[PDB]
Amino acid sequence: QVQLLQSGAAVTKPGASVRVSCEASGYNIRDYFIHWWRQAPGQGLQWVGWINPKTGQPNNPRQFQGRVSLTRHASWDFDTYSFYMDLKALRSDDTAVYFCARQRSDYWDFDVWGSGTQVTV
Amino acid sequence: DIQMTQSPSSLSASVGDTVTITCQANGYLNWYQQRRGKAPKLLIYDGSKLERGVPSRFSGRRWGQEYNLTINNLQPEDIATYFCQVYEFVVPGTRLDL
Amino acid sequence: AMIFGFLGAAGSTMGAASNTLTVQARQLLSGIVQQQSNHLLQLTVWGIKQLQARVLAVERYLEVQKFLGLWGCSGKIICCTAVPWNSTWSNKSFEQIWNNMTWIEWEREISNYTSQIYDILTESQFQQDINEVDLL
Amino acid sequence: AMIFGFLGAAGSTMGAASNTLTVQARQLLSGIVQQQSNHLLQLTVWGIKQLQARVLAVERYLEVQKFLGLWGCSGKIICCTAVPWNSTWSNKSFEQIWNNMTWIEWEREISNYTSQIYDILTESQFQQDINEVDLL
Amino acid sequence: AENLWVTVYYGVPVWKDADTTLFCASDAKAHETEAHNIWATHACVPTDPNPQEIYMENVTENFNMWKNNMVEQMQEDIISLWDQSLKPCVKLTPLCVTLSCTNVTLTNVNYTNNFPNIGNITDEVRNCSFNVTTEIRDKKQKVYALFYKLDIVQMENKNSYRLINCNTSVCKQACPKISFDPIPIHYCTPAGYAILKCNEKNFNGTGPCKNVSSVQCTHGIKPVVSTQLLLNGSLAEGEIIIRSENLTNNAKTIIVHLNKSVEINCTRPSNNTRTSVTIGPGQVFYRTGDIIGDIRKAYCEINGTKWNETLKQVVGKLKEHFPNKTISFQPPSGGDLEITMHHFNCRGEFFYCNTTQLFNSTWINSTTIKEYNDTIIYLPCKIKQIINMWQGVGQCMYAPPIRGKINCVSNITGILLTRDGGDANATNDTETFRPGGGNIKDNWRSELYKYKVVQIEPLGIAPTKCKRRVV
Amino acid sequence: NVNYTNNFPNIGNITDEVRNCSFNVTTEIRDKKQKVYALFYKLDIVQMENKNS
Amino acid sequence: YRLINCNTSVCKQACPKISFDPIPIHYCTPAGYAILKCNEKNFNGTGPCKNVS
Ligand SMILES: *[C@@H]1O[C@H](CO)[C@@H](O[C@@H]2O[C@H](CO)[C@@H](O[C@@H]3O[C@H](CO[C@H]4O[C@H](CO[C@H]5O[C@H](CO)[C@@H](O)[C@H](O)[C@@H]5O)[C@@H](O)[C@H](O[C@H]5O[C@H](CO)[C@@H](O)[C@H](O)[C@@H]5O)[C@@H]4O)[C@@H](O)[C@H](O[C@H]4O[C@H](CO)[C@@H](O)[C@H](O)[C@@H]4O[C@H]4O[C@H](CO)[C@@H](O)[C@H](O)[C@@H]4O[C@H]4O[C@H](CO)[C@@H](O)[C@H](O)[C@@H]4O)[C@@H]3O)[C@H](O)[C@H]2NC(C)=O)[C@H](O)[C@H]1NC(C)=O
Ligand SMILES: *[C@@H]1O[C@H](CO)[C@@H](O[C@@H]2O[C@H](CO)[C@@H](O[C@@H]3O[C@H](CO[C@H]4O[C@H](CO[C@H]5O[C@H](CO)[C@@H](O)[C@H](O)[C@@H]5O)[C@@H](O)[C@H](O[C@H]5O[C@H](CO)[C@@H](O)[C@H](O)[C@@H]5O)[C@@H]4O)[C@@H](O)[C@H](O[C@H]4O[C@H](CO)[C@@H](O)[C@H](O)[C@@H]4O)[C@@H]3O)[C@H](O)[C@H]2NC(C)=O)[C@H](O)[C@H]1NC(C)=O
Ligand SMILES: *[C@@H]1O[C@H](CO)[C@@H](O[C@@H]2O[C@H](CO)[C@@H](O[C@@H]3O[C@H](CO[C@H]4O[C@H](CO[C@H]5O[C@H](CO)[C@@H](O)[C@H](O)[C@@H]5O)[C@@H](O)[C@H](O[C@H]5O[C@H](CO)[C@@H](O)[C@H](O)[C@@H]5O)[C@@H]4O)[C@@H](O)[C@H](O[C@H]4O[C@H](CO)[C@@H](O)[C@H](O)[C@@H]4O)[C@@H]3O)[C@H](O)[C@H]2NC(C)=O)[C@H](O)[C@H]1NC(C)=O
Ligand SMILES: *[C@@H]1O[C@H](CO)[C@@H](O[C@@H]2O[C@H](CO)[C@@H](O[C@@H]3O[C@H](CO[C@H]4O[C@H](CO[C@H]5O[C@H](CO)[C@@H](O)[C@H](O)[C@@H]5O)[C@@H](O)[C@H](O[C@H]5O[C@H](CO)[C@@H](O)[C@H](O)[C@@H]5O)[C@@H]4O)[C@@H](O)[C@H](O[C@H]4O[C@H](CO)[C@@H](O)[C@H](O)[C@@H]4O)[C@@H]3O)[C@H](O)[C@H]2NC(C)=O)[C@H](O)[C@H]1NC(C)=O
Ligand SMILES: *[C@@H]1O[C@H](CO)[C@@H](O[C@@H]2O[C@H](CO)[C@@H](O[C@@H]3O[C@H](CO[C@H]4O[C@H](CO)[C@@H](O)[C@H](O)[C@@H]4O)[C@@H](O)[C@H](O[C@H]4O[C@H](CO)[C@@H](O)[C@H](O)[C@@H]4O)[C@@H]3O)[C@H](O)[C@H]2NC(C)=O)[C@H](O)[C@H]1NC(C)=O
Ligand SMILES: *[C@@H]1O[C@H](CO)[C@@H](O[C@@H]2O[C@H](CO)[C@@H](O)[C@H](O)[C@H]2NC(C)=O)[C@H](O)[C@H]1NC(C)=O
Ligand SMILES: *[C@@H]1O[C@H](CO)[C@@H](O[C@@H]2O[C@H](CO)[C@@H](O)[C@H](O)[C@H]2NC(C)=O)[C@H](O)[C@H]1NC(C)=O
Ligand SMILES: *[C@@H]1O[C@H](CO)[C@@H](O[C@@H]2O[C@H](CO)[C@@H](O)[C@H](O)[C@H]2NC(C)=O)[C@H](O)[C@H]1NC(C)=O
Ligand SMILES: *[C@@H]1O[C@H](CO)[C@@H](O)[C@H](O)[C@H]1NC(C)=O
Ligand SMILES: *[C@@H]1O[C@H](CO)[C@@H](O)[C@H](O)[C@H]1NC(C)=O
Ligand SMILES: *[C@@H]1O[C@H](CO)[C@@H](O)[C@H](O)[C@H]1NC(C)=O
Ligand SMILES: *[C@@H]1O[C@H](CO)[C@@H](O)[C@H](O)[C@H]1NC(C)=O
Ligand SMILES: *[C@@H]1O[C@H](CO)[C@@H](O)[C@H](O)[C@H]1NC(C)=O
Ligand SMILES: *[C@@H]1O[C@H](CO)[C@@H](O)[C@H](O)[C@H]1NC(C)=O
Ligand SMILES: *[C@@H]1O[C@H](CO)[C@@H](O)[C@H](O)[C@H]1NC(C)=O
Ligand SMILES: *[C@@H]1O[C@H](CO)[C@@H](O)[C@H](O)[C@H]1NC(C)=O
Ligand SMILES: *[C@@H]1O[C@H](CO)[C@@H](O)[C@H](O)[C@H]1NC(C)=O
Ligand SMILES: *[C@@H]1O[C@H](CO)[C@@H](O)[C@H](O)[C@H]1NC(C)=O
Repeated sequence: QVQLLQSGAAVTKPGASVRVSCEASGYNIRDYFIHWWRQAPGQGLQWVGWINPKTGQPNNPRQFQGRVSLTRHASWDFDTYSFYMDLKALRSDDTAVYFCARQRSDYWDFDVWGSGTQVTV
Repeated sequence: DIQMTQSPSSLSASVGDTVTITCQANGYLNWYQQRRGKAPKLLIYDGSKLERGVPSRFSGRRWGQEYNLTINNLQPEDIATYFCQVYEFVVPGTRLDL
Repeated sequence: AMIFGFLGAAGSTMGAASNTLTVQARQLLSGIVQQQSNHLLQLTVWGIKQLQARVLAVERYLEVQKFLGLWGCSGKIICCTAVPWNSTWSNKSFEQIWNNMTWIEWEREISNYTSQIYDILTESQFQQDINEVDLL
Repeated sequence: AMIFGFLGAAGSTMGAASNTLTVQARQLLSGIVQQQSNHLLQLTVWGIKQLQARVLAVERYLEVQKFLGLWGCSGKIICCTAVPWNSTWSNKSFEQIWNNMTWIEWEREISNYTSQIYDILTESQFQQDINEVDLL
Repeated sequence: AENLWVTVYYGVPVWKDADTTLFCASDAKAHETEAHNIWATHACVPTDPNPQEIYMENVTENFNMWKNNMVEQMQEDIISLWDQSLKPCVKLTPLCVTLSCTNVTLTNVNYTNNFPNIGNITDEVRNCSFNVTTEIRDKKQKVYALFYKLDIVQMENKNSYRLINCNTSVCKQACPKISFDPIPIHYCTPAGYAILKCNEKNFNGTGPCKNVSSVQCTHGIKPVVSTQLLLNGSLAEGEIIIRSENLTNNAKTIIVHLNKSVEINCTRPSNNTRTSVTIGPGQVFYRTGDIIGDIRKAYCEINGTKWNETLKQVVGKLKEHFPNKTISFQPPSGGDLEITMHHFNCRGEFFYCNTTQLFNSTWINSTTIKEYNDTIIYLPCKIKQIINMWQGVGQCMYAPPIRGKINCVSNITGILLTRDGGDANATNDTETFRPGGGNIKDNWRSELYKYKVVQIEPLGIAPTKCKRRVV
Repeated sequence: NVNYTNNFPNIGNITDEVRNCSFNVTTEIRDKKQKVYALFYKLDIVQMENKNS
Repeated sequence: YRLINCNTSVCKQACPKISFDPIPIHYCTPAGYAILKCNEKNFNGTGPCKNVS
């Protein structure tokens, strides 16, 4: 099977930092991009960025420049990966649920999604 | 440069009916349904292809700058919010109720 | 009129391309792959890619030669047969083929009936040998 | 009369088996061994076996084609020769061969003289070419 | 008519798309040097002295890179050659021991020896001492070596370090006689196959090519490896070409191909000494014993004016695909050291150059022409010895130090960029491109974008009026 | 655990079929030793001498 | 003391079943090639051999 295990919810203070973790175990992680989505309460999804698991190269919009830092940690044999997301400066606007998604093909098909992590300030 | 818009904001289709939701998109389009505070799941990708696992009830089709998501034989468990998704642009979606 | 190179007449019609058949036929088995190749030297990364290139170049030659033998056309550039043309494979006239079509365009038009034609050609040559044994 | 598969007429007499020669001849070089084969992938346990299978198929095909060239029978299914039959290899009449024997039984009967007959066929073809050079 | 019969033509000019095994061919002049080059080894057959390139006139062929199997094949060969050349070399298992490192101390004056004042290698290397095994197993010796800070990671008990690779994989030491010089490789086809070549000057990756020609071997392709800028390549014929699988999809890398070469001049001013110890029976380890004489950080020189122009024409082509938006270049946002820094090779020394001055600018409207005088851009570079270039796929390698000073002059032929997405802010008339991206395959799509392997079908069936004469 | 046989069969339990063994191995650094433990089936381990070794 | 090879290379112990007895070898060519033999009794290394077989 394929699963993207998330971490538990987090409560922080304005100006602090958060560390959301997503874990992929049941496939070839290196061959598929991992995107991060932000869903504020009562609103639609937002795109945070993708990280190339092979090289760790991230890509974020202008909105999340200098704040979001996407990093990944790989097991010794690449069986399992850990994907991290860090927010440097937090405001009230950053309260949302953060998903890690697995793009499947050039259509940007997100067949697998994480459970969700509630980040509140 | 992706232009997309979902005209129907909300609708009140009854039970057992067939309802269509239209989304315009200048590119690849995928269809997701999301329950209240849950992870969206992929129903239709590319606008016409069925995902492995979703029942044959769901289906969509394309003509020009317009896509349709059709749910025939509506069920009480098919109530959720539906997304039309392009690469990194997503619209709020539409919500179902009886 | 000038001589062409390998596949230089791919874009010309059949009537003019058929005058350069020996150019393509002359390059089907001979190449630089059969050279001396300047840690077993024939187990290296390119010691194997050359060996499988030599076997590949031979099967490609024998694949065409197998059919020439069955149809009785061995040793001929252009070989005539005793199989009438069936106006279901293509009903174009002389001017619509040899003055208006290229060999690539045509072979795609009759691509659905090549296998049927190949079997007919083989069977026809068989009847000639059968009719000759019980005639002399 | 019905078409047969590969070796479907192995148990029938010669008179009926010789009407299915193209069935066996059409499968001598072409097979699924020449596919794309779906840690050097060409050096694996079953990458080597496929390779030598490809070379085995070619040699078996060329082993027969070598004789057809020598005897002057290139491009023929049934080829008539100018070598008189010798009533020491076998003295069976027409009905005792073509209506009473299978190709397996016969080739076993004359198995002692196949090598001798092969040499004669080559020598006969050589004489025809000698007699043609100094005749034209 | 009734007079038509089936006629068999041999030698017909027809082909189909196919995939086959391409073998190598290299020039003999570069051969017979006994340098044992990694890439184009002795196994390559000599190239044809008189290559034939036949122009096929009335021919339109559909070309498609991003789906070319010549690229995937070249990837397998490049990695396979790398692994086998390192197989006979010496494993460095004994060097996974505890290192006790301290600041380096050197004796010289060498007042910078030149204009650049980037800095000195002190604070970039450490003097580490450790215990290894003599040729006799039950005897241990204490030795020392100078290691770059990038090659050692502290574990605990400050002043106690270890090599980075010791928890991922074992690393072999590149054999001294092995040469890393990339010499051209010609990819050839067996008989019965052919290579089609697109001769259009301004031709993007995909679509019909109206000027196809037939060849038997590709031109000499260098296996040069680089991350952010393509080097020592072949220039474009017509003009700058922006090639991308889908310019709308920001997950796809953009390959910029220059028509005017830009010189990059990289040197390692230091003066390292190669010393060898014995770590086991028949095993010898080459280390940097000392660095005496000149001590300065490695750097690369770029003519400032040339880069401005080469960066100015490119934004001209970008503005065509992004009409009403302003184009700006920014340094990479993160990733491994191979992604965020220009990685390349020079005489066996592996460099990692910053390249932030090259990719920090904004082109709002080009309202007025701005003029500045000539300047030289100096890019600080770092040297690494533990090398993992295949994204943890191939064999790790340790590069012994090269004696003396190092200098390399190479052309810049292209750039690999990565556009970044967005919804609202990114649509405010702005587009940021960052260097690097993709993989090492894109380093060879830029060379094999014009080729296509086909199989010949020399058998043709046609109707004619000729009937076989029955006896 | 408790797990009162979780099923009809009463063949037995793995206790008396496995052993808890401890030993010294090397960490990623060759000159550092760590003590670890593992559970081994009695079929995979043969006693040599000095009982409990 | 020490073994001589310990500072040059590692040495493998010949497997006990391996036999060192030299038995004759015939070097034969593929079809389409041939080997010429010089049958001269008093023939030095080079020069024309008039008794080829
Ligand atoms: C993009 O393309 C450009 C252009 O193609 C690339 O730039 C070019 O890159 C090549 C290769 O990287 C360079 O060639 C090398 O040049 C150096 C320097 O040459 C100078 O010095 C020579 C003497 O060397 C001695 O002094 C130097 C200090 O100056 C010292 O560092 C060195 O160790 C040695 O002690 C001079 O002879 C030479 O003058 C003339 O020499 C030739 C006549 O003899 C003449 O033909 C030349 O044209 C030149 O005019 C010059 O002043 C060379 O040292 C180096 O030589 C190595 O490689 C060649 C084959 O290319 C080989 O024949 C040599 O024997 C030598 O090979 C040694 O090193 C190999 C590893 O690199 C190893 O595999 C060999 O086995 C051998 O090592 C063995 O012997 C040594 C002792 O010799 C021993 O210590 C070892 O342990 C081992 O036993 C190359 O020729 C070009 O100069 C350069 N061009 C420019 C314009 O920059 C660029 O890199 C490309 N970029 C990318 C990203 O791809
Ligand atoms: C990067 O990725 C993106 C995303 O995938 C990709 O975008 C594609 O771009 C290409 C080319 O720009 C698009 O192909 C074109 O599609 C046009 C629209 O096709 C739809 O509409 C057709 C009918 O439209 C007519 O009627 C409407 C009103 O109803 C009118 O407004 C129109 O102007 C037009 O008159 C319809 O027939 C068509 O259905 C076909 O295609 C689907 C899917 O492929 C297939 O399932 C169907 O069975 C049927 O075959 C579709 O619904 C179309 O008009 C246009 O046609 C031109 O070319 C054809 C020859 O191919 C000519 O005959 C014709 O006269 C036109 O000149 C062309 O086909 C494609 O749709 C985009 N894909 C998506 C998902 O948006 C980029 O190309 C990628 N970039 C790179 C560099 O790769
Ligand atoms: C790429 O594609 C292009 C286009 O598809 C293709 O171009 C064709 O090339 C073929 C070559 O094989 C051309 O066919 C030849 O045409 C020759 C010229 O024909 C014209 O001129 C004739 C009179 O010219 C004489 O007098 C003038 C001075 O007035 C002098 O300069 C000349 O040298 C010559 O001495 C004229 O009679 C002829 O009329 C023919 O065509 C018309 C229309 O097609 C038709 O209606 C007539 O009934 C008559 O058939 C025409 O006006 C011609 O000389 C030449 O003839 C020789 O070859 C034929 C082959 O059978 C012999 O039968 C004949 O006896 C001669 O030996 C031949 O016919 C063809 O015209 C080109 N098409 C076009 C549109 O230009 C390229 O070849 C392709 N290239 C590749 C690499 O694929
Ligand atoms: C496995 O082994 C078995 C046994 O070894 C083998 O069986 C033999 O198969 C062959 C097929 O090749 C048989 O030979 C054929 O026999 C046909 C039937 O012949 C009999 O009937 C004839 C009259 O039948 C006509 O009328 C009836 C109605 O009355 C009607 O239903 C029929 O359809 C048909 O129209 C009769 O004339 C014939 O007499 C012949 O044989 C006797 C004895 O052998 C002989 O004395 C006669 O002088 C005469 O020759 C017989 O009684 C027959 O139709 C058929 O003929 C066609 O082919 C020949 C080929 O030369 C042509 O010349 C001819 O014009 C026809 O086109 C052919 O002769 C043979 O009889 C079988 N043997 C036995 C014992 O049954 C299997 O084939 C083997 N299988 C495999 C896979 O190996
Ligand atoms: C083989 O060995 C290498 C090197 O030891 C391992 O790579 C390191 O792995 C460790 C353990 O995961 C990583 O430690 C992490 O450090 C973070 C802070 O460092 C960041 O900033 C420095 C600044 O110089 C960067 O160099 C560095 O790369 C990091 O970006 C911590 O934040 C990490 O989490 C810890 O802290 C946070 C709070 O900050 C806590 O919430 C966490 O719970 C946790 O305590 C973490 O500690 C280290 O960064 C890695 N380095 C590199 C270069 O990758 C390999 O993983 C190892 N491989 C195997 C298979 O064992
Ligand atoms: C690196 O450290 C080593 C010590 O492990 C230095 O080697 C000694 O340096 C002292 C100081 O000059 C000498 O007296 C000794 O003879 C050296 N050898 C030994 C075995 O102690 C070495 O000089 C240092 N190198 C640098 C560049 O700082
Ligand atoms: C390289 O390509 C560029 C285009 O990308 C060429 O620049 C053009 O030059 C012509 C002729 O002077 C001008 O009319 C265009 O306006 C230029 N284009 C741009 C975008 O500035 C350049 O000339 C080419 N150089 C070479 C040597 O071929
Ligand atoms: C690359 O840069 C180096 C130094 O930056 C250049 O070396 C100089 O060459 C000139 C000769 O023209 C000497 O007078 C200088 O003394 C050299 N500098 C040093 C520091 O040694 C080298 O010429 C440059 N390469 C090219 C091709 O221009
Ligand atoms: C798609 O939806 C539109 C909504 O207006 C409708 O007009 C059209 O008929 C639908 N397509 C079908 C039913 O094929
Ligand atoms: C021509 O071929 C078709 C099948 O493609 C076949 O049905 C037809 O009988 C053939 N014509 C003749 C005259 O045999
Ligand atoms: C027939 O063959 C035998 C040997 O098999 C030979 O001795 C005899 O001469 C041959 N017959 C004739 C007429 O040559
Ligand atoms: C290549 O350029 C042509 C000409 O503008 C265009 O039609 C085609 O879509 C381009 N292909 C790609 C992949 O950009
Ligand atoms: C550089 O190092 C070498 C080797 O130790 C030494 O001989 C030389 O004097 C040093 N300085 C220069 C300028 O080469
Ligand atoms: C042109 O080059 C100079 C340095 O030579 C640099 O300061 C300037 O920024 C460049 N032009 C632009 C538009 O950046
Ligand atoms: C840019 O936008 C203006 C309107 O603001 C429009 O007139 C112009 O055509 C646009 N540019 C292009 C290339 O379409
Ligand atoms: C250089 O890059 C920084 C961010 O890395 C940016 O703020 C600045 O505008 C750029 N230009 C200059 C001249 O610093
Ligand atoms: C450029 O010219 C100005 C004169 O306005 C001068 O002050 C400056 O030093 C010059 N810089 C260079 C690099 O030539
Ligand atoms: C071999 O002997 C002949 C006869 O004396 C002589 O001419 C020739 O030079 C000799 N060759 C060599 C290599 O000694």
